This record gives sequence, structure tokens and C-alpha cells, in this order.
Amino acid sequence: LTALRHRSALREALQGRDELSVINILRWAGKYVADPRYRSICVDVAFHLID
Amino acid sequence: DAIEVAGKVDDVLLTLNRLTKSSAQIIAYNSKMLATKTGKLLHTYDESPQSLRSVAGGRAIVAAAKEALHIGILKTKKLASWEELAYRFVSFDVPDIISTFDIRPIIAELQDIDVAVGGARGAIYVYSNLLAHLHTLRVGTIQPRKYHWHRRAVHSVKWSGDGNYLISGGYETVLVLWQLDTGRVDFLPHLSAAIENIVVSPKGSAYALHLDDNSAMVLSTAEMKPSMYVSGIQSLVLGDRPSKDALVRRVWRPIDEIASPLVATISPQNPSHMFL
Amino acid sequence: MDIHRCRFVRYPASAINAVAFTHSALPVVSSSKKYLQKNIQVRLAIGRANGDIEIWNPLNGGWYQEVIIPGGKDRSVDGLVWVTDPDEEMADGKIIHGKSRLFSIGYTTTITEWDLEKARAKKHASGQHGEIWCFGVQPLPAAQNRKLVAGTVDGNLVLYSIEDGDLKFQKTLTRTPSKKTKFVSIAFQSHNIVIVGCSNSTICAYDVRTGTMLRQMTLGTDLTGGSKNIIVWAVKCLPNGDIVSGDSTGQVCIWDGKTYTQAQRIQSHTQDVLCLSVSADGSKIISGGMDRRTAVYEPMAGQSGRWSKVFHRRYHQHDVKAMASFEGKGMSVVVSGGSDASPIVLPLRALGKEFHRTLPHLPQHPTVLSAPKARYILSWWENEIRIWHLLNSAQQFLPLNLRKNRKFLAQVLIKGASHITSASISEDGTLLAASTPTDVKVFHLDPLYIKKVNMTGTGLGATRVQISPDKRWICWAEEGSKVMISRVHATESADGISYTVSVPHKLHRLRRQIPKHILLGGLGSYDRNVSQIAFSADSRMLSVADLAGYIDTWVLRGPAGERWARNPKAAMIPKLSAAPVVLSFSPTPRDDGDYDLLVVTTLKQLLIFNPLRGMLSEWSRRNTYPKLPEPFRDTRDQVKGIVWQGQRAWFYGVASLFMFDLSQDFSKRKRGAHESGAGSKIEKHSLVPQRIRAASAPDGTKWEDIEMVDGSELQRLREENRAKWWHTYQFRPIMGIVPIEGIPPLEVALIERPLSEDDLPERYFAEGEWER
Amino acid sequence: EAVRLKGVIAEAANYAKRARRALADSAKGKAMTVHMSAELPLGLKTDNKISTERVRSGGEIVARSSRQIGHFISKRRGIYSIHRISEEMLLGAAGPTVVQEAR
Amino acid sequence: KNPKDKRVGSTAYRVVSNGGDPRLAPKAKKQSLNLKQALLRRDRVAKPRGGFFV
RNA sequence: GGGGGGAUGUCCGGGUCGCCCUGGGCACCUCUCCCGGCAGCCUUCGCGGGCAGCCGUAGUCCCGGUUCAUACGUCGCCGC
Repeated sequence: LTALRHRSALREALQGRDELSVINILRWAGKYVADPRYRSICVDVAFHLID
Repeated sequence: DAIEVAGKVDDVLLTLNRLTKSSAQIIAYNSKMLATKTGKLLHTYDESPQSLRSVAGGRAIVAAAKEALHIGILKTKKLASWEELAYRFVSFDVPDIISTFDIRPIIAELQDIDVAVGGARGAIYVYSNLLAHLHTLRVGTIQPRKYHWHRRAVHSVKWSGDGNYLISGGYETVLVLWQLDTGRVDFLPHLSAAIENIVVSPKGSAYALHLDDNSAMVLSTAEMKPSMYVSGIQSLVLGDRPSKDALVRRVWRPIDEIASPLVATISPQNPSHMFL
Repeated sequence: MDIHRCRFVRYPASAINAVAFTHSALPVVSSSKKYLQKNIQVRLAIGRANGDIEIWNPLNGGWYQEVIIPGGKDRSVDGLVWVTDPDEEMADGKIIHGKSRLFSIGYTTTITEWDLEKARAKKHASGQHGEIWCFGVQPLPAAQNRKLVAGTVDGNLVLYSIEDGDLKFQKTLTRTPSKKTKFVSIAFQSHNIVIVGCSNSTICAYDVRTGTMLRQMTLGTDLTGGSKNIIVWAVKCLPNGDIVSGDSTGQVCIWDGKTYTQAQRIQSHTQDVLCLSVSADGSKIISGGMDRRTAVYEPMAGQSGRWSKVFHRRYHQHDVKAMASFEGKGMSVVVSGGSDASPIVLPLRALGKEFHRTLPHLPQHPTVLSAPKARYILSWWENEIRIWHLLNSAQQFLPLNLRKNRKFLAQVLIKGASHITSASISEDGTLLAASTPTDVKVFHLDPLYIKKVNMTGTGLGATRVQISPDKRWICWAEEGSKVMISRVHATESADGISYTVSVPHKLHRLRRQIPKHILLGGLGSYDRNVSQIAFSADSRMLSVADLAGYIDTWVLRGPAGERWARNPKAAMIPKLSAAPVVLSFSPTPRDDGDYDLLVVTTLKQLLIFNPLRGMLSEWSRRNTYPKLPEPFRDTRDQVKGIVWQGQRAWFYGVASLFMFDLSQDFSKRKRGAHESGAGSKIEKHSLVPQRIRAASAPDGTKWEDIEMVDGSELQRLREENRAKWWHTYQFRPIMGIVPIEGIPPLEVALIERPLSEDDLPERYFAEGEWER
Repeated sequence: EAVRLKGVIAEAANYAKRARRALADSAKGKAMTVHMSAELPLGLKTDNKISTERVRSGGEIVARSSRQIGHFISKRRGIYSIHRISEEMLLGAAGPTVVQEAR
Repeated sequence: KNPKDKRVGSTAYRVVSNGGDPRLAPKAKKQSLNLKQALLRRDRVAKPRGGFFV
């Protein structure tokens, strides 16, 4: 996910999904916003999923 | 070019000089003709001219407009006197903005030429036979073979030796080789920088690359390792010839600029070296 | 005019599996010999995956879909082959052209021969073998003794005989030793040499007379994925003898003709090449794969027998399963049908010089019908009829209520296995009639409650059905060409109205004067089957019209002593220049008791008839074809239908929408340009150079231009006998425009069908060939 | 409390601004998807007008054809809509009135 | 379809059946139609079908 | 976006009462110049300059509704 923020493609990685895999990436984002060692990347993924 | 004036082959120079900004004219000179600074005028063409190349000998010369291409065959055989140095020219529009071209001669006569025009949209158009298509008012339908792999503009296209392969290189840092007898394509993909210029050796063995990060590597074929590597200072340059993919209005148009100074230290314990 | 756009009619797209022209190529003649090839009937047959075999007409670039013959449920069409005899000559020098018979396979052991005159299947032949997967007709060197060769699943090349109106399983040439060899494609190199592709990586070359084997060409593994056996999906033969074969690796191999070894491997596609096509003079190869990719190859200059890919392009939206070429009468096209139901016509000799053309996937008949007094819209496909009711106006809605506005009212399922060829509904929607090619069924409706009115006397099916506006006459087209009619008696009771349909009283059509060689040659009596059946607005006058251009009308003579008589003025109504694409009466009555029968043909010839007078109206004396507007003359889409207003007639093609005020009179695409049978000349972006200029005078002031080439007395009377027109292209995939009520105001239901990826089948990708 | 109200009120204000733009263009007749009722939609998404430019390979910018603009508008319609053509349109002056089913 | 056969134990009495295909077309063999597809999708898998849906 | 006008539709004091207008609210078409972009053609080595410019929005005869992706050299097991 840091490589997908550095190469400008996180929106492209998230934009083609379906319902179950959106739930899967949301479940990862919810489970792993807690660690402040990747809070930034995890919050950015949650931004793109909300948008 | 080395042409035969009477029986003495010598150098003729073919200059491409502007007369207006989007027009230019091509003008030939001998050495003694260059000493008196009068030139034999050959063509004036009027669509932002880029470059001029000629085949071995001086029979066919190829001039390049932005969208068009001017093929010229010399009118008489054997070139009896100097005052009859005249070229018949036929112009036709290439489908894309011409970045480069390489011509190979099909031969001690000159039977045909094969033109490979690398355009600024990414494609390489191979016009297979030209003198037998424009030798004959009316012409038959000519249709180039399109080879599209590069995303950005293709910086250099060259035929390779025997004529089986079409080697090429663009912004994507990959030397590509069109197989051209099959449909296949094989490539040396991850160089340091953009393949800005290629040449082929007099024999078929070596290629020599001018890489965009101020470098030249003489590669050998199918060992594909640089048998000669030469590197320069690689700092930021305000380029003279601007860019080959700044022609077609991309998302970020490449600008010749220096925004910040170069970050460099001469290193103590070894003051001949410079980290930058 | 108020419009309800409607996209909820899920009309099913079906995958095209077989495209087959009548003649592969015609002999080139001059302009002084133009009258020799005028009666040559060139037709294109396209067979879809739902078993629909439907004939097209190229029409010198018109591309009019004439007949659709649907197969039943669980029935597909895989291969199509026309068998065209050579030109026979009479005693006097007249020319009888070749009778062309259409054969098909349906993933069975049975080869079917189709009767395009009766619009049903003519014959069946089957032998004890596996399912036939590929077949072809033996080419001409004998004259009257031509034979079909068919490969199959279990191996054995069966050989069928066709002579004197026969199709029978003659014998079996050979079969492979390995039982796991499946024959997938077949093409003839000469009169006696058959080239078959197989599933076990081989291209075998059998010899038909003795049934022997010349040579077994082979191909390697596929080293791109698993599944070591390569599969040669399409073989074809060049005119100089070489064999071109597209296979499972997406390659195109050029095999030598004399030695039967390969001469070239051209890696072209990523997924497998599914179909090939070869130009008639042997100069261009078109390859269509499963990566929705079409690639065009021309020979490399210099060395002989060496081909190379000029250019490729993705014309379709799914795989390119079938294509076939045609080159004659100033028209070199190649028609490629795939799985997105859209036949794409490419120009062959001007490829890279003219745009292609995507023919409509929706049928030519509108297949959308409405009872406007009941506001029922109605559409039919495979065996169901879907009827929607709309419950409200449009003036009421000037968005939470638009979902409740439409209502999926009824879905009528037809028994049996046949398919609904046509239907019709009464103006109040209580009478519906649907025609299969086996039976003509009639249903009575009560606002639902549906009952089946017992039909008697029919039982041979029909292709067109119309119900009278006073709900008294039911007129159908039995076996395509025999127009029949029946009175229906409506007897009221204490429960309601009930319908008894009488015995069908066949009315006879006029004996037209057609020469014997035209009636023998061509497709035969194919253009007799009536395409349109149109009643008047008060049902005192019938008219029918066929594909040849003939319009035959009938009047009603009353006293149940009502009976239909032929119009005395019927012979004055002439044969049109082309097939009538729409034909209907004016609902606004005249002042002399006469009708105004509007006809538009496939050549944009809008005209109006006074059929009781037997002549054209004075409005159509005034407004000829050169007086029509340019956005109606240059549409390239066939006018699918009309809807009426008072003084205005609205036309709809597939993409266009027009209105003409028929009261007033009338006063970009090049007209002088001569192009091929697909699209106009290109303008901006092309591989082919446009402006070639030569240069004398080395100062460059003198250039050249090298061209690249391989009623003036009538109108005085017609004006001494003495605007409002509009067009739009914003309703793009129109399948049907139908009027509703509830210059007068009129609501209308425009029904579109844009094809989606949810409608098209699933694309298939392995690990290596994923798309961007 | 000011933080919570800041976030909510800023998002509602930005949606109201862009929805005012889209409703002005739909009143002009460019036929975009707008929400009808007075509650906020679930996704605070407005349809923008289609840009005049297209990004071709490899990164270049060309003009959008009106053909492709019409294709994207045909995507932007729904499954049911009432599209009233006026006599002023048939004369050639004004534009239509579209009322589409709320998706 | 066809009425199924009735066996006494030794012999089998069966109604003949050819009333399915009068003049229309012969019904496609589903085992052969699925075989040609299985030669077309050898090891390859479908892309995910639609949009946002269960 | 503003500066401004001609014209569409409208209520509140209204007016001899009609053409509408002034005072308030205004949404749209059209004109006008500056704002951001894009191209051509002259000038100069370039820098810049000059000339007549188009676009900032909507649906097409067919049709760019396309073309475009980064190799080989060798695989397996276990240990630190």
C-alpha cells in the first residue's frame, strides 16, 4: 500500500471492486487503523473507500 | 555524402537552412563550392522542417517535415556534369508527427529504400518500398506497417544490419527489437534512463546507445552487456534540442528549466571525487 | 410530441456464429457491361447462437435485413454454407444464374437445408457418426455433381451428396486413428484436396476422391500456458495454393501449397485466432481472435510467400467468432460477426482508408407494438411476450412516481418449442395474436385474465400477423408468400365479449410478369414473401408488400357478406426500385373517400400513393427524391418505422429520428465520391497518406497533386400544378417507437437497447493475457 | 463540539455548492443526475459536466468528439425518463424538458 | 418428451418417438456445445461479472 | 467569473392604465472587453514580439466510442 501510494495508483487499485471485497478492505482498514505505525496509509485507504 | 562528380568521388554536403520559420531549403556544397559559399539549391519545403538524411551514395535523399516526408531521387544516372545535380521530389503526409526516421537501402545500384518513421504518438511506421512506388499522375496505394509498443514518443528507430530486425528506443527505458520476420518482439527492458539515440556498427555485431543520463554504452549483440561504458556529469541541463515527447501536448509538457541548484559535495579523503 | 424513453425492455442479444455470403466474388466487368450483373442476387446469411438465420442484402452499401427465420428453443446455428451453381445459358443466349441453396449445422449429427422461399427448414440429413463441427462445399474445377465434406467430433470425415434437390449421407471418406481427434475447421485447396484442422495440434490434408491422406502438417505445443495440444480453429486457402491457419496460440501460420510444410509463423494475437478471411485476389488476410482483435496482413515486398501484419484494431466488444468476405459489383467488404451481436462491415480494398460500419444488433422489424387506447406496450422474443402498462400520462409528471408509472403487467409463454415470428395487438388491447412458424395463436385479454381463442384451419405457421382496427379481420402471411385472412365474430354475453375466429379465407395475389430465367436463377421465388401487411385506419382496404418491390392491395365489398376483392387499380401500383422498408396508410381521412398510402423504400424513396386512383399523390408529384432534405438522404440507417401525427410523419431508423410536415414542400457526406460498401472516406487520422504532392521547379513554388488510384421540362409542369422538418441523433440504439394516447398532441414510447457487459457473455482470461 | 460541527457543516456546504451548480446546469438542460427531495443523499456525489478533453495514450490530451460525449450522455440516462420535445425545439430554438426516474 | 420404456423383465416395450422435430430444426446437443466451449476456455477463468452486487 | 446593455417569465406600492416602467427579487438567450487554455503563419540563433485566431461546453451519416505495458541467463532441499 505504500508502494501504491508512491506509484500513483491507490485509487486505481480500489476503484474496481465488488461488495464482498470492499467489505474485506474495509475490515482491514478498521482492524489496522489502530496501529499508529501505519495509521497514515490506512486512513488514506479509508478516504478513497469512502469517496 | 560521397558522390561522383566526374570520375572523382568526393564529399558533397547537404545543408538544411531556414528561409522562414516554418519553411526551409536544402542546399548542396562541394569543398571548392563551400570555398566560394554558393550552393546548388535542391528543394524548398514549407512545413516546419526537422531533419535530412540520405542513402549511401547520393541517389536518394529523405527530408522530413513535421507531418510530411519528401523523398528525392537524383534525375540523371552517373552524374555527368556538376550543373545537372537535380533531385525529383515527392512529398506525402506521415500519419503522426515525425520524431525520427531510419532509411535502409535495398541494393552496386540502388534498387529501393525502406523507411522507418518513428512518430511522436508512439508508433513506428514502416514504409516498405518507396522508389518503386513513387517511380511510377498516378501512384498505387501505399500503406505503412504500424508497430506500436511505446507509450510516449519513440526517440530512436534503426534498422539492424541485415535488415531482419528493427531496433528502437523511447522514454520507457527499454531497447525494443521488432523481429519483423515473425510478428514477435524481444526487448532489453530496464536501462538506467531513456534510450535517446542508437546506432548500429559497420558490422552487424555492436550497437551503441546514447542514454539520456549523459552516457554511451557499446553493447554487443546477444551477449547484451555493455562492452564499452562512458558516463558524464549527468546534472540538470537546459537542452538545445528541446525534447522528443514535448511535441504532442501531454498532461505535463516537459519544460527545459532549472528550478533548484545541484546538490553536490566534493569529498574529503579523496578530493578528486565529487558526490552529486 | 412527448417521449417516454424506455430502457427496461431487456431484448436478448445472441452471439453470431456463422457469416456466409452467397457469392464469394463476382467476375469484374466494365461499365458498358453493367447490365449483365444486375439480376445477380447477392445475399448475406448470418446465423446466431439462438438458431436465428437471417438474410441480409448488401444493397450496394445499404445493408437491409430482409428475413429472419428463428429456430426453436435449445437450438443453435454453428456453420453456414451457400452452394451456388455456375451460370447456365439458355438456347437464346440469356443467362440463368446459379440457384443458391443454404445449408447449416446445429451442433448435431444433422445437416439442415433451409428453404428461404417458405422461410423454414427444407431438408435434414444425418448419418451414424458424431456431431458435425465444420463443413464446406467442394469448389468448382463437377458441374452438376457437387458434394459437401463435413468433419466431426469423433473424427470421421463424412461426405454428403447434393444434386437435383437432394441432401443425403453418401459415405465416409476416412477417420483418424486416435478417437480423441476432433475436427474443428475445414477448407478446400482445390477440387480434390481438403485441408482440415484438428484438435490434436494437426492440420491434415486429405484427398477426397480416394479418401487418402497427402500429408499431416503439425504444430508444436503452446508454451504460453498449459494444455499442450494446440487447436487450429480456422484454416483457409490462398488462390495461389498456400494455406493460412489461425490456431490456439493466436498465431497465423502460412503453409506451403506444393509441399504442405509451413513457411511462416506470424505471432499476431494474444488469445486464440477464431476466424480467418482471405481476399478474392489473394492480397489481404483478415484475422479475428478472442482478444476482440482484428489484424490485417499484406505480403512483404521483395521475397515471395512472406506475409506480415500491417495493422490491428479491436473493432468488436467480444470475440470475433465468424467472418466472411465479398468482392464484386464495386463492393469489397468483409463482414465480421462476433458475440456482441453486431455485424461489423470492414472495407477490404480500402482498409485503413474508409471507416467501418457497425450494423444494428436489434432486428429490422421493430418488434415493439402498442395498444394506445389501452396504453399497452408489447414486445416478444424467444417464446415469451412481455406486455407493460403505463397507467398515467406524461403531463402529470411535470420522479418518485416514475418507478410506479411503468408496470410489468403480463408475460405470456407460448407452448411447444417454436419461436414467435411476429405478433399484433388490437387498438384496445383485448385481442392479441402471435405467429410461430408452426401455429398462429390468438389470445383474448381482460383487464389480467388471458384466455386462448381456439384457432381452426391454420397449422402451417406464418411470418406476419395484423389485426384490424375494428377488430374484425385477422390477416397473416402463411409460409411467407401466401397471404391469408379470417373474419372474427364478436358475440357479447352477460359475462362479457367472446371471440370466434372463422375458417381462413385465402385471398389471391396478382400474377406479376417476371421472366423465366429470373424465376429459375437467383434464389428463386424468394422475394415473393410479404414483408409488410398494412390495414387502413377504417379497415376498408388491405395492402401487403414483399421484398421484390411489389405492393398488392385489396378493398372490402360488403353486404356476413363482407368479402375482400382485388383492387381494379392494383396493377397500376408499380414495382418499387427497392424493397419497401415501411408501408402504412394515413389515419387522417381524405375528402374524396380515397386513402394515402405512405411507402418508404430502402433507398430513402419517400412517396405516397393514392391506391384507389392507382397513382401517386400530387404532393409526391411535387416532392421528388432530389427534393428530400440532406440529413434524411445521407443517413445510412434503414428507416425502421413511422409514427403518425396529423400533418406530420415521424420516421425512426436505428439511430436517427425525423419529422416531416407532409403539408408543406421542401427546398459532411460526399455524394460524388465512389467508395466501397462500408462507411465514407476518412478525413483526419489514417495510415494511408492523403495529400501526395510532386515537385518540379526546385524553388518549390510549383507543385503537383499525385492521385493515388490503383427533368427540366417535367418540373415546369409539376410547379405549374400549384419549412417544417427536423432530425435528431440523440436517441441512439432505438429498437422501437410506438404511439400512445390518454397537429394533435401525442405521447410516444421510445424503446432503446444499449448493449452492456452484463448482457454480453463473460470474457475469459488466463494468467498472462489480462486486459488494461 | 466545534470540531464535530466543523466537519459536518463543511461537508454539507460543499455538497450544497456543487449541487447548486449541477441543478443550474440541469435547468439549462444538460441532463445530469440530481437528487430531487430535500434530504441529503447517501453518497454526497454530484455528476459533473463532461470535460472537453480526453487523455489518450501515452499521456496526451486531445479534444473530445461530440460522438463520444453523446455516448457518455447515453450512459448517463437511466432506465425510464420522460423527455418532452417542445414546438420551440421543432422550430430550433429551445431545449427539451427531461424528468428521469430517481436512481 | 418421450414416454419412458416399460420392461416386463425380459423384453422392453417402447413407443417410437420422432414427433419432436417436424420441419423446424434439430435440437442442439448440449454435450457437444459445452465441449467446444471447453476447448475455448481451457484453464482461463472469467473476469468478475458485474458491478456492485451480491 | 465581473463590468455592463437588448430580450424572455414573474409578485409586492403601483400607474390615465398600457406599451410596460421605476423601487425590490430575479433565472435564461444574445452582444461586448479582461481570465484560463490551445493551435497556426511572419520576426529573431534563442529570449521575446507581431498578425487574423478558435475552446471553456454538449448527443454523431459511417467513424479515434480506436492504437498503447517493461526480457533472458537454473531449479530443488536443508542450515546459520
